[PDB]
Amino acid sequence: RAFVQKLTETGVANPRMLHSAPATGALTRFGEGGSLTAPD
Amino acid sequence: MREIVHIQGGQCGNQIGAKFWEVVSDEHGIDPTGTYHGDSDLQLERINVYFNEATGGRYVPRAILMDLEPGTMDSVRSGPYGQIFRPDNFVFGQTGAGNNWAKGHYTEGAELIDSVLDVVRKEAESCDCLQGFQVCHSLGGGTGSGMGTLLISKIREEYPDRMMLTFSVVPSPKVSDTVVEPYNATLSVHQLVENADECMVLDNEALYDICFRTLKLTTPTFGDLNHLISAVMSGITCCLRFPGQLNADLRKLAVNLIPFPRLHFFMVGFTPLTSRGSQQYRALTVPELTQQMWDAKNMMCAADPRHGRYLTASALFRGRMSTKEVDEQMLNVQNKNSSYFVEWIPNNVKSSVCDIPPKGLKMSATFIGNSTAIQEMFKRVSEQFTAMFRRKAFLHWYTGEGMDEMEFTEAESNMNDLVSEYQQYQD
Amino acid sequence: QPQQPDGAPATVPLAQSLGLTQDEVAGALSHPMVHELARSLYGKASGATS
Amino acid sequence: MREVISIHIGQAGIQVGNACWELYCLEHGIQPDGQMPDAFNTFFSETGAGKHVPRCIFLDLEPTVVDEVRTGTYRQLFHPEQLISGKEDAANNFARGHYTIGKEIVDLALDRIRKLADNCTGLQGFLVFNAVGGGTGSGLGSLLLERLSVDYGKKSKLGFTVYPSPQVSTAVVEPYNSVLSTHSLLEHTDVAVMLDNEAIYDICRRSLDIERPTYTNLNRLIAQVISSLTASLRFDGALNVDITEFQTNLVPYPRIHFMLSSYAPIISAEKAYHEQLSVAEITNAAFEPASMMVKCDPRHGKYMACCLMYRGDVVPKDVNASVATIKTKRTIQFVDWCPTGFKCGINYQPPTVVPGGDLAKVQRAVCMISNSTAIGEIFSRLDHKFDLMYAKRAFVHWYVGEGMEEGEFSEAREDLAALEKDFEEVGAES
Amino acid sequence: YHRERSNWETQAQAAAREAARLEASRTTGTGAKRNQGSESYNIISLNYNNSSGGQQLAAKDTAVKEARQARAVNLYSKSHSVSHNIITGEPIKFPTA
Ligand SMILES: Nc1nc2c(ncn2[C@@H]2O[C@H](COP(=O)(O)OP(=O)(O)OP(=O)(O)O)[C@@H](O)[C@H]2O)c(=O)[nH]1
Ligand SMILES: Nc1nc2c(ncn2[C@@H]2O[C@H](COP(=O)(O)OP(=O)(O)O)[C@@H](O)[C@H]2O)c(=O)[nH]1
Ligand SMILES: [Mg+2]
Repeated sequence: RAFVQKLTETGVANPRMLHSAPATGALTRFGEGGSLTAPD
Repeated sequence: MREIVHIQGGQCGNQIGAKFWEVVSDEHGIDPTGTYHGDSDLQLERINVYFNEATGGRYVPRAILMDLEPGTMDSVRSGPYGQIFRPDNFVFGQTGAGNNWAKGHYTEGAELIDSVLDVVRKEAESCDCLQGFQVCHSLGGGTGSGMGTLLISKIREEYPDRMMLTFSVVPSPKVSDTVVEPYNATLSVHQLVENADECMVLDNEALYDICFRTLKLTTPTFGDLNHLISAVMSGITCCLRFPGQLNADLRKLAVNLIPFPRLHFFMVGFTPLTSRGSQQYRALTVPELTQQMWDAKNMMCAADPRHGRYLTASALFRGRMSTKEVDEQMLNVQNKNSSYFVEWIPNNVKSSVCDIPPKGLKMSATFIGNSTAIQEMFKRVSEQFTAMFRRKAFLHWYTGEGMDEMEFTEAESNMNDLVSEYQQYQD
Repeated sequence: QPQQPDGAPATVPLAQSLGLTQDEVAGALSHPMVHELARSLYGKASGATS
Repeated sequence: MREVISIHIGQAGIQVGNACWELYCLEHGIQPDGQMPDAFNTFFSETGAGKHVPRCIFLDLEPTVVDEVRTGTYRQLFHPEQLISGKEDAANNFARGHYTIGKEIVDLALDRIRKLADNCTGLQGFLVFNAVGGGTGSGLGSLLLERLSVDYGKKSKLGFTVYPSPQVSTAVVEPYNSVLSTHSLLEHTDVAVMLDNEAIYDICRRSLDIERPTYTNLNRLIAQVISSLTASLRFDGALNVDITEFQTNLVPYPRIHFMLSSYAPIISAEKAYHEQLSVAEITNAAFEPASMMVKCDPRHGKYMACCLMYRGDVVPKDVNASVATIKTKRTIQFVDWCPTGFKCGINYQPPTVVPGGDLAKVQRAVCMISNSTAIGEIFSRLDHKFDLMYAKRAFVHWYVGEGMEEGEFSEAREDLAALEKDFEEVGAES
Repeated sequence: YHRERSNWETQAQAAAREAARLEASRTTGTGAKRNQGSESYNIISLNYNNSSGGQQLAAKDTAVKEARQARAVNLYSKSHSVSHNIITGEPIKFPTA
């Protein structure tokens, strides 16, 4: 169950973007409008 | 793959529902955080009946919590097994019904019913199949009584071919924490008799009597009363969640218990209740559970089973046991006192066996009784209603919210019509 | 989980028990065959564990 | 959120309000300056950082009591312009507080109420405190309840009014201001809680063993009645009974809205000697006729409805049993049409004790508010003294010349005649 | 950046304070004060709870057992007069298992 769950939650549709596998993003946050990124 | 959607209403339903989800989560091995840490493979096989799969392996209950004042949801969210519930299901009012059946039905219920219907449509349409709907509420109150009965009206109009199992706690003769229980209960039953497919009748005085005379508790609390309800509520769904030699859904218990559409008020009881002193001397055996099953003290209704004949009955045994003495024991009670059973229905009792007993018990059984003795608890509600309706007591509060005095009479007439067809089968 | 017998050997973990390399354990999910396995596991919604 | 706004009118209102808000501070740990060292939201609104101000106004025509609060032990607690004063008092006249001198001050009162109503998120009711004996509590109290009904429709109002005693009175125009104030609170005040002065003097004499009780000692335990009534809102309880719970469950008829008051455990600090009373004994004490806050015997009348407010460690079983034992008692008689009229409000915080107060620490307490037909003799006793003075037209020229017309005195009297009439026939068996 | 960072910090601090007080009320037992059972043992299955109340209940049960053992010793000792079984010559001992 953990095996299948981990493979399903790490699975991706396009195989060529898997090369990055071997900061969160704005749309994950959906808030902190003026606080996206930081100075310096 | 077939599921039950649970709806809790008001002060009573939220506390009863929180104890109900305390037991079935312990049965299926979900910790208060949410992760499955059970130690049985059969627990995980049927999770989808009561829990949704979430990310990270978490399970959230398929429950809708609704009320009209936010006091309950401060208490429910703060308790053990309390953070597993979805906050989107936490739909709340602000005014509070205040023990008024008309306030929850027409005035402030109406703005909240459109909100509670969207989350039911969100939860029922999210699955593949529905076994039915399970609701626990009160009749003497106002928050779960007036608002709950309109919810049953709209959900039956939208989903007409699905089961409706209601655990309604009725006003009590011995105890009474309110003044307008006969007003709210008579209006609730008049809305419930045509809409609810089946009904479990509960009361506080029978639960207090079980905790006192049978379970030997010196100072029982509402938590003790809600635990007896929770064991029975999980006992109805025993064959759904777990395999067995006999399988029975809510429709299996529906078809064997109502000869006619209007006789859908049952009385329930949980069998293996014993004080701590005599547990080692008592031999937990199928004749012992059957003896306590038909006993009048084990019933969780105000109706005395010796006064009225049982029309139909159901026994839901849990645990590894032989069906022969299961069948023979209910055969024995049909022949020992045949006057307590109806004559024109043969094989009055339905039996089903589940092979997974509850936690900490080797054997258990849940009893469902369709009895004509349940007319007597509705008469006392009707007797107290006619005590105050003839002098128009507390009626100006009800007519303020927009309900006329006319539909108190069809509420009165259908209460008297419901009991009148009960005595015609007792003879 | 059954309790281990007394005088247990205290067995070594699986990865370098069976001899996995650092490249394999780093790129276990990056292999195309593992990606196809994950795609089929996603496709089998509830029958993946069957 | 659950918020309540109380209004205190007249000399009795402010001095009760000094005593009641004294108890509300120590219940929530509020220091006298107004700084703590989520339950506080029902009575205190936090302003800025750490400053909590009461949700009440103190309006009085006489400036000699409001400045005592302004220089007393709670100067920093109240908002500086939340307390309303006047240049001259009504001087025991209902006509002055209603028409001539009450009109200029009442417009400033609604401005404070409207700003308090806008600040609170959800307002649940009004607790009005006034004395019908004096001019300011009667006249300005009647006008404030007149404007609050039109401005805030269908919102609940709780009336804690001090009626004159049959025996002990402090003024000769006590029945005149009481009769006229009764007409205003009949159709405007949703709940009237009966309070009497020397009935509490009897309670302090025989239970608190205070040989020389004062008005401050009277006001301390009448504050405990208000706190035990509102304790469901402030703290979590087994069976919460809100304000809107209370109206629809205690008044059977729209004009029968008068209820009695009783607080069950009353023991002095020395009189306790480390003992506790069970639930059944204090429930028997609440229905004891001499333990009530007004001088009416319930044996003559019959209990139309009842309400029990329990505090502290009370299990739900014995309070249900204590209801059953009271019902089987023959001395307490109930009306025939109401089979079950009791209530259970079980909060799980014991009532606190103020430092230096007469009341001792108790684990459990009962606040008993009950509708009964025994109030008919309460209105008849004020009617008996009023008819003696009105037949000779004594103490009337002050009322007539101050704007008020003569013919409305009979209009207020005939309403008490109707209020005496329907008390007899509703309690009559059918 | 300071302005909206302070705004989001106030929002998250309020949310975290609410979550922390709910978690504290959960772990101290104040939450669901309506629903805990008396005597700290499971009503349906006669088994001790996994809490300190259950541990103290087990301790009280052991103390009651010890007191009953003492009373049984007293009754046996002053029921038998001699250190000898009357029928068969045998030692007299307090029966335990
Ligand atoms: N129980 C109690 N009664 C009080 C208290 N203070 C005043 N009273 C009552 O009030 C009556 C005196 O009339 P008041 O209502 O105080 O007069 P007022 O409100 O100042 O009105 P004006 O004199 O016209 O300004 C007395 O008979 C008392 O019964 C108090 O602190 N406790
Ligand atoms: N078994 C049980 N009964 C309850 C509980 N809470 C309230 N009741 C009963 O319900 C009646 C009043 O219900 P009420 O609080 O008005 O329900 P509401 O409509 O949601 O406000 C009382 O007589 C109680 O005996 C509970 O947690 N468990
Ligand atoms: Mg004055």
